[PDB]
Amino acid sequence: WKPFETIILLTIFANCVALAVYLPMPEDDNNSLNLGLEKLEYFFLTVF
Amino acid sequence: RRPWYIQGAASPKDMLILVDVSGSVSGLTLKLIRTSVSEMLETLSDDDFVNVASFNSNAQDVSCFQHLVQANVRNKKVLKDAVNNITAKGITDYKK
Repeated sequence: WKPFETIILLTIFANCVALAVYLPMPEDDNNSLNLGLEKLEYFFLTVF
Repeated sequence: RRPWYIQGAASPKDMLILVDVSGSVSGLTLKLIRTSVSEMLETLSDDDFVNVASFNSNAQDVSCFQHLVQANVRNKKVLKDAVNNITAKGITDYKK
């Protein structure tokens, strides 16, 4: 009943922006930013 | 591009073409890199030495040569025929 409808929502909006900056590269290539987002995905999964 | 011009315009060289065959260069840019290497080798006389390595998270030579060869007709032909076989896959690592 606390402002919980503004933190998990804020986290979902911060996580839908961590999917737009992902850059898909042809047939198994990767830069640094994608390797960082792969980590941040663990944080997001654990918070959810 | 004539032999006499290229030989009178610069002293002999030890070129080492270094192709990036990682995944990002796949598609059109690889079709262009093949033609570019094959047109670059065409500017080498018999006093120049050349070898075409490639790298994608792991660097290695592209043919059965392993060192610098003398860039005559047959060696250039083998390097040309070995460049046209490369494919793009992997991660880019410039240090190796």
